[PDB]
Amino acid sequence: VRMNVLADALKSINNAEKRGKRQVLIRPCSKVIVRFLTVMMKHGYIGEFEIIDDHRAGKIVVNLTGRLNKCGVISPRFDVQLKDLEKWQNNLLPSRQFGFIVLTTSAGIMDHEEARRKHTGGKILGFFF
Amino acid sequence: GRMHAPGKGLSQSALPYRRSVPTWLKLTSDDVKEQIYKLAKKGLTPSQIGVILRDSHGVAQVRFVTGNKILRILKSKGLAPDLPEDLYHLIKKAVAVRKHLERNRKDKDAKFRLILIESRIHRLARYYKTKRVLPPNWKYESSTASALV
Amino acid sequence: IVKPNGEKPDEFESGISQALLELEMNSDLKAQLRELNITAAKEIEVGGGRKAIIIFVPVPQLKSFQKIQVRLVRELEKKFSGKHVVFIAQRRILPKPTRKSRTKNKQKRPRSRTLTAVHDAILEDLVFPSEIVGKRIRVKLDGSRLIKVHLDKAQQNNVEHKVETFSGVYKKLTGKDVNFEFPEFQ
Amino acid sequence: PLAKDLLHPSPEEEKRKHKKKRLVQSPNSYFMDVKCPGCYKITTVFSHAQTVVLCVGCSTVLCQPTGGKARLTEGCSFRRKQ
Amino acid sequence: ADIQTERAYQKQPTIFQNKKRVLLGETGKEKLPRYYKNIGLGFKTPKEAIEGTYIDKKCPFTGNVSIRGRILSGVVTKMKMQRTIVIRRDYLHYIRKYNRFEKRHKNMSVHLSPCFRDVQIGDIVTVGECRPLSKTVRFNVLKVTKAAGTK
RNA sequence: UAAAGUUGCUGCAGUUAAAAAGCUCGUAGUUGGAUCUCUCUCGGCCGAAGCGUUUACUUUGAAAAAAUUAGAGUGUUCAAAGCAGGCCGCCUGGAUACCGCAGCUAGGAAUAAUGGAAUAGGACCGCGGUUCUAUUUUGUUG
Ligand SMILES: [Mg+2]
Ligand SMILES: [Mg+2]
Ligand SMILES: [Mg+2]
Ligand SMILES: [Mg+2]
Ligand SMILES: [Mg+2]
Ligand SMILES: [Mg+2]
Ligand SMILES: [Mg+2]
Ligand SMILES: [Mg+2]
Ligand SMILES: [Mg+2]
Ligand SMILES: [Mg+2]
Ligand SMILES: [Mg+2]
Repeated sequence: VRMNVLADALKSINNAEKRGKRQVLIRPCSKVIVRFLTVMMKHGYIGEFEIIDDHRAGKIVVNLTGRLNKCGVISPRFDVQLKDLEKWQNNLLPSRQFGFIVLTTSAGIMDHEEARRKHTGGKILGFFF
Repeated sequence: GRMHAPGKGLSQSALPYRRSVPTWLKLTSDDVKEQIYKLAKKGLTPSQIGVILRDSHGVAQVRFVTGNKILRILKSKGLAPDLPEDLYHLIKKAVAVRKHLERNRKDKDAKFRLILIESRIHRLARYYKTKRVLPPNWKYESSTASALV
Repeated sequence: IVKPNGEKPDEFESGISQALLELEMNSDLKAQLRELNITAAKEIEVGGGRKAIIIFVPVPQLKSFQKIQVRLVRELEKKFSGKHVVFIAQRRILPKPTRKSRTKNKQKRPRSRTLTAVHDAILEDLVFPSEIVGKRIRVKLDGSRLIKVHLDKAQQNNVEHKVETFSGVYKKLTGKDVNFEFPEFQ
Repeated sequence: PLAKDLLHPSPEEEKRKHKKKRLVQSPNSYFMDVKCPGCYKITTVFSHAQTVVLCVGCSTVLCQPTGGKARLTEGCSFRRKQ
Repeated sequence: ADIQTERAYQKQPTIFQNKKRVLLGETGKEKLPRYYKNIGLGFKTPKEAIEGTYIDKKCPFTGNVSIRGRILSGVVTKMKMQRTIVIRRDYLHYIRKYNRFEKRHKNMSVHLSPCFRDVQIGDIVTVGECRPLSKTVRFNVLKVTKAAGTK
């Protein structure tokens, strides 16, 4: 059965971007998905998206700009401390000039640079570059 | 897909977006409640009550009109089945297959289907035990299966 | 007529109560508003130099209000000149349960008394003459949102001019930007 | 393909799609107002009715169950509600 | 409830029960005074222990035991011995090579006082460390909390 | 030991190179869909008290042998070392970090479990009752 809706959303947007499409629809949606899409927003990788309210679970129509190389999930959602963040970004990111690791800390959902700024660790969700 | 069959079908009801009662529906919540009560006295499960109300009396969702689901309505006033209707129907099916089997001993498809039905019955019974609908000592027995139904 | 929860009626509440009494004196629907009992009222600037009236109808009496809402609204529009009037039920948002709290709640917070549910019901009552056919939340590049509401066309005109009044009301009592449009068909 | 607006589906292809596969799922059924040949008074009937709907004000059978949409009795007229 | 079921006479050692009493003060029985102590760490004394009549020298409230050291919690799994039960403690053990946990458990035999009645298989017990009470018992049940779906 | 991504957690393979059980059911195990934005009392506005369901997680603080490792200073003639040394009696070291896991500690509340009313075996206000009981009574005694 379907588990970890975030993985399905990220796979759908990744496959749509590999195919060159300008919009992708993701279903089901979630608050975790929306926060991940917003952190992807603030760095210019995705573009504007819109939530459709079906009374069961919303859908998301995501506009796509060709700037997205990869976006994926890391399951299981392992706990990451400040010390191990360097190892995680060395493993996942393609460079130190660009790319982001997304994590849930008690401060919210954000990229690894903001987590370094706020001096908080958490649980890894995924990555995009 | 199906729990006990290879098939993976997509066939179900699609409730509409609007949760408001239609204007043409002149029935009140109390009228729907009394209709439900007398239908239960006639000896129908909540499923049949919903089908009859939808087909003849023009109500789409009883929960939509009365703000409450059918089984909760029946249990609230008192006349509700001792064990849940889906479990009852599963037990009835198992009893029927067993009755067919005891005379047709050579049937091997019936034995397999019976085992599948018993597995479904056990899963449902354990779920209902965890939700305290059934007493913890409640167990499925082939000898008393016909007695239960 | 007004029965505030805080039992501190004000000038505009008194005006609304006396207006409702005058309706109970010279409008065949008197027998309805003699039983009914509003709780609060407010006047808020909406568009440029325009204003709108919000009446905080009690929740258990909401449907009885909605029975004759159209007549009440038209009569108050006549009495108040160009002053749009909207009836919104008064709903309590219990605080979200937090690990740093106390005995304020010995029972779990009901889902009806929640911020999201309260806001949805507020919008539904705000557009009562129409029906919410659809809802679409758009998230902009700056992180801001926009709730675009698809209303029935059956009853367009009735609230077609009332556009930007619901938006101002919602921006006031909710703080969220909302736009209204009518789909071509369903 | 490529640049196809999923936000603004066209009504014809939205009806073309499966009921559960639309932007928002909308059932394909409806409620009908059925008038008997002789009885003056109408009855509310489900389009995909699974029960033999009897005239509440007579003995006439209004519709017969089928695989999909219920079959109205010959002569019994009907109008779509809403 | 008769409390004399052993070969020896059961009695709280601190209480003196043979104080001379004149016939003018012989209104039935003297209502034998009960010895009980308040164990610290913010644990309330059960009313049963105060108003009871059981004799239990291992009782944290009416016996000769001191609560000290570790305070733990468990789920009651078996109650087939006299005045002592078997509880289960579950935890996750981390494995660093895989960065992953594994579910582990260990049983513990803990003394249960007669002051805790209506203890069922499944409730939570807060136990506290004490001196060795038997070969395998080193804890005493200090608090009982019912299961999530009790009547 | 690395090379060995030829033990694969990172990170391997199973159509034909070695490889998916003949098929289904099924206990344990593993995984599991949306959804919910601190106060009343005590002591000098604070210090106190609970308890917010409990955590996991994350950050901090404390406690944690020396040697070894990392590392600061220091021309052993250089270096591996050592913990010495420097100035014309004085001057100055003998640092710091790290130390899984479990156990203590205090912030955060996203994520993930868990509960809170549906025989009302409900919350809050006042009521009334039932019972037992500690002391007020009160220069004193009594
Ligand atoms: Mg299966
Ligand atoms: Mg090797
Ligand atoms: Mg290598
Ligand atoms: Mg190989
Ligand atoms: Mg081969
Ligand atoms: Mg095979
Ligand atoms: Mg299993
Ligand atoms: Mg989930
Ligand atoms: Mg050391
Ligand atoms: Mg060294
Ligand atoms: Mg530690």
